[PDB]
Amino acid sequence: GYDYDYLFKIVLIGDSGVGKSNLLSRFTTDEFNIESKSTIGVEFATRTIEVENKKIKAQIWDTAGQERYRAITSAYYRGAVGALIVYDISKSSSYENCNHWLTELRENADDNVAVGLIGNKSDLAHLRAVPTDEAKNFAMENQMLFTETSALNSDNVDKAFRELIVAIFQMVSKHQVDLSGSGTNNMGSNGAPK
Amino acid sequence: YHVEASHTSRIIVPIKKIDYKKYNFENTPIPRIFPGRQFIQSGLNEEQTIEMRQKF
Repeated sequence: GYDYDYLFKIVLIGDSGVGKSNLLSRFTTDEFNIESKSTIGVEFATRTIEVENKKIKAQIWDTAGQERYRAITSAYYRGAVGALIVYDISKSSSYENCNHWLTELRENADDNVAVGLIGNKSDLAHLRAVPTDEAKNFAMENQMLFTETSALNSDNVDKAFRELIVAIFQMVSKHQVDLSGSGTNNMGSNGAPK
Repeated sequence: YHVEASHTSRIIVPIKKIDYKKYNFENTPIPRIFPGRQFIQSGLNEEQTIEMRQKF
């Protein structure tokens, strides 16, 4: 059937050409349909993990930036609870508006979100557009999870994304107790009197 | 020499040249006092890097 317990939606946001989709498609198992990016805009792949004996579906929505979808993508951040700003260390002008994406995503996403920040394409280690310690600091006074996100031969994502679903899980994993259902008696022949 | 309170005195120091086939002046440029650091892109043209190396 379906049988999962919670379902989160997590946007991937950034400038165009920073390498979000190739980061996605290694990492999620698949989405069963290649489909296309730019017909409705934003595409989406699923990922199922389990936390704390609860089973979680997480739906990653990565967003394109072709300047046509102006009102459309801002409608797509409505209700968005998990977030990931991706930037590349090779090029440098994406970091000038990573803060622009951050203040657009603090706007109209939820009451509270948990935004990660990820540096794609660490494979070309000899081309650092921005120092990692500055982005690490900018994550530190913005309450953001920071990962190297090196491209190829990496798991940085397979521990950081699980940690993102943990932090967003106890943001909404409120409370429950038990569903045991073992209390049985009263098998008589009913000498009733009304 | 003697310089009193404002009087400049241009010292004329004679030296020789240097030989371009004796020193290489295209070696690792502007060496850092301490090794390591961020290792950010230079952000300058290779030709500019040549004249900055010579002028240092």
